[PDB]
Amino acid sequence: AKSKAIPFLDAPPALDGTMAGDKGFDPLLLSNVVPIQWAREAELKHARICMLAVVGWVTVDLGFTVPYAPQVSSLAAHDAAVDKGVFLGLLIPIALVEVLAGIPKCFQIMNEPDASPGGDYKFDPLGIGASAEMQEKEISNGRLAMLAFSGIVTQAALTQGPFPYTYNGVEDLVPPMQSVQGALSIL
Amino acid sequence: SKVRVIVDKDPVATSFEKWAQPGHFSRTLAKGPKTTTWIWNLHADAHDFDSQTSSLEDISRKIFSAHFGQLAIIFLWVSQAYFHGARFSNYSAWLLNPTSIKPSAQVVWPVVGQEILNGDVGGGFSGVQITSGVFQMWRASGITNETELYWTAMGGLMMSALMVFAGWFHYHKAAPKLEWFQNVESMMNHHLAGLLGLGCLSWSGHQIHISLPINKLLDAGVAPQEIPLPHELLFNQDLMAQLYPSFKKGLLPFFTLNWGEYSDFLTFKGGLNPITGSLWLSDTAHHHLALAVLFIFAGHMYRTNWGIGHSMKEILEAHKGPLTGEGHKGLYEILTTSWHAQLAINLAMMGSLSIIVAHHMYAMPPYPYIAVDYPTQLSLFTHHMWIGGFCVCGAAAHGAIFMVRDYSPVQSYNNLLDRVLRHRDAIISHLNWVCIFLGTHSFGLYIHNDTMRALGRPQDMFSDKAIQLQPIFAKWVQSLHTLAPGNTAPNSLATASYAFGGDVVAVNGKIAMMPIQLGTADFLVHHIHAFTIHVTVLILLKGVLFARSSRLIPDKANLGFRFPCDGPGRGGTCQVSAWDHIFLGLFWMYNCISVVIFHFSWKMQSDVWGTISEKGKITHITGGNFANSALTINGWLRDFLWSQASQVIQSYGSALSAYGIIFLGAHFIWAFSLMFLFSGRGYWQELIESVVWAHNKLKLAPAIQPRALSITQGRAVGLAHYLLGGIGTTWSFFLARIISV
Amino acid sequence: AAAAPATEEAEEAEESLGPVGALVGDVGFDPLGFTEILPLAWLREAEIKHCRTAMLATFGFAFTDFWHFPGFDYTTLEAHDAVIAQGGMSQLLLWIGLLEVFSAISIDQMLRGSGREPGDYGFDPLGFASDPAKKADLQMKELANGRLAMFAFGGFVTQSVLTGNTFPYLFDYQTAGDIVAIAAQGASP
Amino acid sequence: PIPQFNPAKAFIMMFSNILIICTMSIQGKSLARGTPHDEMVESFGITWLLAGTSLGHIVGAGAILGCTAAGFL
Amino acid sequence: MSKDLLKYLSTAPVLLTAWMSLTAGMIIEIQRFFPDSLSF
Ligand code: CLA
Ligand code: CLA
Ligand code: CLA
Ligand code: CLA
Ligand code: CLA
Ligand SMILES: CC(=O)O[C@H]1CC(C)(C)C(=C=C/C(C)=C/C=C/C(C)=C/C=C/C=C(C)/C=C/C=C(\C)C(=O)C[C@@]23O[C@]2(C)C[C@@H](O)CC3(C)C)[C@](C)(O)C1
Ligand SMILES: CC1=C(C/C=C(\C)CCC[C@H](C)CCC[C@H](C)CCCC(C)C)C(=O)c2ccccc2C1=O
Repeated sequence: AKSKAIPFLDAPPALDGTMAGDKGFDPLLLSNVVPIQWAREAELKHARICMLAVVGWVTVDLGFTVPYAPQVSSLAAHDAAVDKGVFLGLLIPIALVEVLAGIPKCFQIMNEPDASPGGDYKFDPLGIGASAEMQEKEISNGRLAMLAFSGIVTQAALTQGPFPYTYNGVEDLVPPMQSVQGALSIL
Repeated sequence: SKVRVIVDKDPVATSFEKWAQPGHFSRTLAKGPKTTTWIWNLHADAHDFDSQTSSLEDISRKIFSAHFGQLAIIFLWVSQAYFHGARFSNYSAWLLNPTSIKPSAQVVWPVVGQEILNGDVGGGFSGVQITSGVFQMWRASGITNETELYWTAMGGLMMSALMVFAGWFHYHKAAPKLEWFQNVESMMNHHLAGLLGLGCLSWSGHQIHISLPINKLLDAGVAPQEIPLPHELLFNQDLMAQLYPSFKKGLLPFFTLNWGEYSDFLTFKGGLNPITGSLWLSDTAHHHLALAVLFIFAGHMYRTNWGIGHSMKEILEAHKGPLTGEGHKGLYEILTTSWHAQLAINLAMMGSLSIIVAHHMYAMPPYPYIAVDYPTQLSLFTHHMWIGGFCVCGAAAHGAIFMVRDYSPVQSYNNLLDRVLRHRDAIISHLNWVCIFLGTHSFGLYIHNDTMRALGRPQDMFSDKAIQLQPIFAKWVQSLHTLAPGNTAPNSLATASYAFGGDVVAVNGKIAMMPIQLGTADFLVHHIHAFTIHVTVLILLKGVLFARSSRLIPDKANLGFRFPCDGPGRGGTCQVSAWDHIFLGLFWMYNCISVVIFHFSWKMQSDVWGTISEKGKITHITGGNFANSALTINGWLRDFLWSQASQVIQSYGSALSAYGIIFLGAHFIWAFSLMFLFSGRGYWQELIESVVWAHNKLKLAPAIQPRALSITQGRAVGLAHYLLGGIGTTWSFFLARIISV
Repeated sequence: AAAAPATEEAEEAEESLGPVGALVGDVGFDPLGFTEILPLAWLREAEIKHCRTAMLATFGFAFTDFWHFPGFDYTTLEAHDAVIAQGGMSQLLLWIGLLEVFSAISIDQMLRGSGREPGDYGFDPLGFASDPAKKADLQMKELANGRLAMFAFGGFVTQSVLTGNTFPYLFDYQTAGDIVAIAAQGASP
Repeated sequence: PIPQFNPAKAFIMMFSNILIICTMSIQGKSLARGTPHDEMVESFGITWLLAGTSLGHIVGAGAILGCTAAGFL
Repeated sequence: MSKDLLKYLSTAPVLLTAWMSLTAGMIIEIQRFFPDSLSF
């Protein structure tokens, strides 16, 4: 039984077919050591934080800014908000949600036999529905947003520049934008 | 997962029912008192959990909950010092001038004329002078404000309440099973990493971010009320970079292994800070970092749930040789099934550690302006000496208790314990010969010096102007330490301590630390120390080894750990128990520690402490008389005791009069001890009978019949009174002497 | 499984909360699990005492911001120290301490299990809840008012010190400006 | 964590990690002792890599700091 | 209080400590109000 992702490594025995997002990708066999619901808790918390972080970073960089906030880029927004003295106030909703939800949920994941799964906070106010197709969409967007925020921060620190976070803008993304004469000179 | 948490739920109901039934823990005392011996037996057997229950699990649970209660008491004791510094002290006025203001954090109530004890400690304050050194300890942490002391006291009260709750919780709600306590590898890993290494790491972090900038600004001359608050220094790379120009690079050189960029605040310069006469705090933070890394590294050694790690059973059983038979086999079961063995090891380690602390904190003053505070240095040295001596006696006591109770011959056949027990006469004989040789030599040189000086023959003495006894090995070691920076400590600026030779360190006239010269008197008193330590070892080791049996009494283990005798038979079997050996060895511990602290006090007052004037003129407290007067017993009697008791006997009518009162009272208690120590039970029982006749005549006979104290209790009372009187007399004498000069 | 109907990613596996509906307003809100280590009756008594104290405190804070007795010419934030120096707070402490010593004896008898429900002293002279059908409803109203008054008093003292104004406890730009402005805002108010 | 543009610093730490991992020993089992890779994956799992990289990082830190004090990096 | 906590408070050491504290307090307050009395 080989894994679906790695065709030459054996399949991890803790990932059968359930738990949406299962591509059979687990080298290091971390599912054997870390409990699987705890790992889903951590993955989905990271996913949601990274989604909100990507959208906030891009939104502040594009120019959207609420009144009385410092009109700076998202790279310097952290230091500007700390210097203004209001960025500590964001901790109180974070402290409320994280303590009073995550701490009992983490303890019940580790201790209680029957408990809700990792991302299952049962939030759902509108009632869209937690279908198996929607969970796959959530976790795919979350993994994409994690890699995206990593890349966005690492490139924005290197360039200190505008939204594309490359050294020459979107022209680095599209090589036909940049001097196709040299390409034509060899045809 | 072998290492797991297994816990019983609600084992013991919380009720005020056995509170009203004293003596409930034991079978004999629970039936009610008939004589006035049940009271003393109730007090003696309160903490002897091994005689109350035969289950090791319940004993371990009681031990754990009692540890929590003890930690609560210690947290309250930390909170008292912080609160008295916050509200009842002159700590701010001491911060503004820590060389002329005497620390004081204890004020008395005027009711009976005792308001004379509120002496003029300086700074517009009246109170009792403090020799604890808490002021310098707070200054080393950057606690320049009096609000932080108050909040530290409040946090200490909160932590004490937490420990009280935890102690109730782990005995009445969630008491761990026996398999939880026996995870000694897990306990060892968790202590070595999480307690020691993480405490060192967190304290180094606090030092680097708070105490280094605040103490640097304080030594720069900035007044404490214009110094940035520690929370303003914690998150300000600009201000720290102004102070230490390495925070500009941030945490990047730490992760790139370019640790040489952090040499601004992590140094190995050594020596003493000239401004404060103490160790450099950068050296202290670097020291704590090295310790944190070492301890966290050491905490990864023993096997837990995962396959890596060591088993301590396999390490011990592999260490065996030809001359020792089976080696360390069976010691793992001994130390995982008995608490008394763990006490016997841990008390010895803690006493030796306290003695090491005493020897290290005087030659290496670690707190600012603590070296020029002579009462603090003397009090800390003598304190840690007495604590170490008491703990090292208790180690032998619990080794004897283990040997009487928890020893098993089937478990410990032919291992190290068995081989030690099979030749104990050779050990005790050779240690006896060493004690006699050391005593005859070390004391007879003093007596010979007394005789030569009394006969008018100073040229025949054992002195530096006569037949010399130079400690050549100690001088060679001192010369090796003085030449260490550059040669064997190449990245070092100064020596480890100036006691090994070097330069005199002075802070505002007073001497912080200067080289200590060793002569023939130092040789003589070091041999006295070795002899006293050897005799204490002889008594305690003879008590431990002969705890089970001897040639005199073959069945001593069947009589118990403590028992008065085995009758007047065999010529007399008085004080044969191992308890009586601990009782006899406590006196010799007292003698040894008294001689050690007398040596320290006289040598430091004579050759180190003093003043410096223009052109480096050194004037010590006593005048350098230790070299020629510490060679005779008359010299000790006349020049130390008689000459330095003048401060304690003339303290009446001044702020030090409580020291004279305690001097007289401790003499009274010490003499009161000999009443119990010399007399015997039967005389007191007959006198009690004569008193009971008068009581019976006046219809006043108590139903709880009055009895004399038991023989073991009489010895214990006499020993406790002797120790209290001696330690009180020395305490009052030292404090009244060193405060007033 | 019986999930808590106030968190519901967590169960009522905090079974120290007891049966559902044993107390009024029981929505199973115990995330940190204080009921595991403490009795429920003592926590309920503390809660109801806090509710009533905070209700009286909120009303007194606002009233002292509006009116005061003659001779008590002190503001609300300085009434504490001024009346301590005057001596009235000693009288308050003495009489409240007498009533609270009686309450201490009451809690001691209740925890040993005499008859008492927590927070019930029988003090209903006007007979509002002498009908047993209206007892269970007025308890919830008392609770909700007490919780809201706890939060209200905390906000009252913190905004009164933070800004330095009377009963609105608002900044100058929130009363002497425009909060429902839709124009392009500046960079300060 | 990575060095500031130093390729020599990277080689010391990676070589130390590889050398430690190949020269480990748990319960008498070791790649150098002639004991196969697949069952050491089976018997230990990620504990093998974690312990090997921890000891390799300690050894590499010591070697890097020593060669920096002498002169190289 | 309780029927068995009061019995614990009725023990000899607790009662001795409480009564000695009361006596010491009474004598100390007498010395505070009527100090330095040699004669009657
Ligand atoms: C990972 C998530 C994340 C993080 C860490 C940040 C971080 C940041 N964002 Mg941001 N953002 C995000 C997601 C995120 N964003 C998303 C998803 C969006 C798009 C919707 C935005 C849109 C956005 C804008 C438009 C702006 C920021 C800004 C900022 C900066 C300052 C924020 C601040 O001071 O908060 C302060 C927090 C508060 C004022 C609210 C605290 C709540 C108070 C204390 C009350 C607490 C509740 C109380 C207990 C109950 C109610 C009480 C009352 C009603 C009675 C900071 C760097 C600002 C900035 O400076 O950029 C330059 C800015 O203008 N962000
Ligand atoms: C890293 C984990 C850790 C830590 C820190 C400790 C710490 C301690 N254990 Mg312990 N223990 C552990 C794991 C740990 N243990 C494990 C895994 C086992 C089972 C094998 C045991 C079994 C055990 C027994 C059987 C006993 C102890 C005892 C003790 C205390 C020794 C007394 C002392 O040095 O006072 C130092 C005092 C302090 C450091 C004060 C702080 C006290 C708190 C509780 C320490 C932890 C605080 C917290 C985790 C840190 C928060 C950081 C935050 C501020 C950011 C000490 C508090 C003994 C004791 O005293 O019992 C009460 C005792 O009898 N332990
Ligand atoms: C880690 C410290 C530690 C611990 C946990 C123990 C624990 C124990 N010891 Mg032990 N011991 C210790 C240190 C320790 N000891 C030291 C340091 C010594 C050397 C002095 C001894 C010497 C010793 C002997 C000789 C004996 C024990 C015994 C015992 C056991 C019962 C104790 C009991 O019920 O006493 C109950 C507690 C008391 C009666 C209180 C004693 C109060 C003292 C004597 C007075 C203190 C005066 C105070 C400091 C100043 C007063 C000032 C004045 C003005 C009022 C128990 C297992 C006995 C036993 O049978 O073991 C199985 C026993 O015979 N121990
Ligand atoms: C000042 C009082 C004093 C003196 C001199 C001694 C002397 C001694 N005690 Mg000791 N002891 C004392 C008080 C004293 N004790 C008290 C108060 C207690 C009660 C707690 C004890 C409890 C006690 C115990 C429990 C033990 C001792 C032991 C010893 C001996 C140690 C071996 C040694 O070096 O002997 C050498 C002699 C001396 C140190 C004293 C004389 C030195 C002279 C000046 C030099 C040599 C003189 C020479 C022999 C004779 C020449 C003159 C002659 C021809 C006229 C030694 C005989 C231990 C022992 O005997 O084991 C070996 C032992 O186990 N004692
Ligand atoms: C049981 C009755 C009683 C009595 C005799 C007192 C006595 C006193 N209170 Mg008082 N107090 C009480 C109950 C009582 N308190 C209760 C239950 C509370 C609420 C918990 C308070 C709250 C309180 C505060 C907040 C203050 C006092 C103050 C005072 C002092 C006023 C000094 C002065 O100049 O008088 C002023 C005299 C008058 C204004 C004249 C009119 C007063 C009339 C004659 C009182 C009526 C009789 C009275 C109710 C006695 C009971 C009779 C009985 C039949 C019920 C005085 C020591 C004040 C203080 O300490 O200042 C020094 C202060 O500020 N009290
Ligand atoms: C159900 C119900 O009842 O109520 C609902 C109501 C409500 C509020 C709707 C709910 C919700 C859901 C919410 C709030 C969902 C928000 C989800 C969010 C915010 C999802 C962002 C993803 C961002 C991504 C994928 C970024 C990719 C970025 C990628 C892939 C890049 O490559 C970027 C790139 O930069 C790199 C990395 C390098 C650059 O050189 C080049 C570019 C620029 C191309 C709740 C909580 O469910 C409750
Ligand atoms: C005096 C004495 C007694 C008699 C001692 C007894 C009966 C102790 C009495 C204890 C009392 C009752 C405790 C309280 C003491 C006083 C009532 C309070 C004094 C308080 C002062 C601080 C003022 C012995 O039983 C004994 C036994 C073995 C060796 C030596 C001796 C010994 O020397």
